[PDB]
Amino acid sequence: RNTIHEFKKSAKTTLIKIDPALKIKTKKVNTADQCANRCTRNKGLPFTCKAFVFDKARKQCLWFPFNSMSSGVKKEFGHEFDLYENKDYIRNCIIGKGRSYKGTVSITKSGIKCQPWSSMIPHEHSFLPSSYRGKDLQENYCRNPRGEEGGPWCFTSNPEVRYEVCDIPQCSEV
Amino acid sequence: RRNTIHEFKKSAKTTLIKIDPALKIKTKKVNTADQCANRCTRNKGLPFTCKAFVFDKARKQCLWFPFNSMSSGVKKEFGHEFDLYENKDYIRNCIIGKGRSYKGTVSITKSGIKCQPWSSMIPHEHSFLPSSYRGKDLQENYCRNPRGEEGGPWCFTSNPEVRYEVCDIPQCSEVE
Repeated sequence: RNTIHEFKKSAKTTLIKIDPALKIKTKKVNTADQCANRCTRNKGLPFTCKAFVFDKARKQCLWFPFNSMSSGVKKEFGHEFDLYENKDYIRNCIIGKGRSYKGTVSITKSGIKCQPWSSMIPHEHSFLPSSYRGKDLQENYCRNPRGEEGGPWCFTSNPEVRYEVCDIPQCSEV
Repeated sequence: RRNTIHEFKKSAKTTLIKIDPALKIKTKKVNTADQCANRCTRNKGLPFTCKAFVFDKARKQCLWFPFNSMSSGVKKEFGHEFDLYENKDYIRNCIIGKGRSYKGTVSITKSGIKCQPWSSMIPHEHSFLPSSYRGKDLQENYCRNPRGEEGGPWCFTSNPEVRYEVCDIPQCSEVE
């Protein structure tokens, strides 16, 4: 029963533990799925498994008690790496205008699937990841790169509808 | 067509009734609740963001919704033939204050110990019966803070040696 799908994947990335206080359980393994379930089930791990980098080359897992947003770590490239962040630890509600939203919702308020940011079709635009470094304009996730009034949005996969806001809840709704 | 049903928090014998006559809904006769789930996760052919769905077992019908139990203008109701499945991307996964209202599904203590089900007395015997904390959602082995104590969500651990331990659930300030 694999669970990688409940992980937000960042291809060719990895985190750096430059603070020796939080650990990093490392282990030899065959597939990334194996890293997934061990993190999801939190088995043999002395902490809350929040993220995991699977080293494609040396074929092993790096179970982390933190993720790319933890105050202390840093993320870098490597074609041989794949980062997986447990979604329970990626905030799923927005605060304010959602400029910091790094969730994975990729459907607009009307239910239309979002167009990938790196794509110019069906809608040509200038919100390239390259122009909005730090904004995580990855995949087709709803984002608010310019932090505008309106909240997270995305260009839609429907040719007739250029963009639409997404239906992401404010954290302050009780 | 992978079964997406596990990415939903299930509340058995529960359905949602919309108090706001304007909330959208879409239904359809299917065969299994797995069908409701896959369609809800893919958001295929639904005119809103699918945040939850109810499977009517008596009619074998999916009721897809753009709201969940925590939405305003909606009410929970008991029902033998209904099961409620809530999409986890819409159940707040951080806590405001002490976490009294936390309804997420984290079931692991901050030390990595799997929680003990609330309705179980093994390994730890306790007086936290769900029935006496209605509205508290003491279901499964989810980390909860029924009495709203400082220190936030906690659970009885399945470690016979550790009676209970708090959970590692981030503040939405932003735990830092």
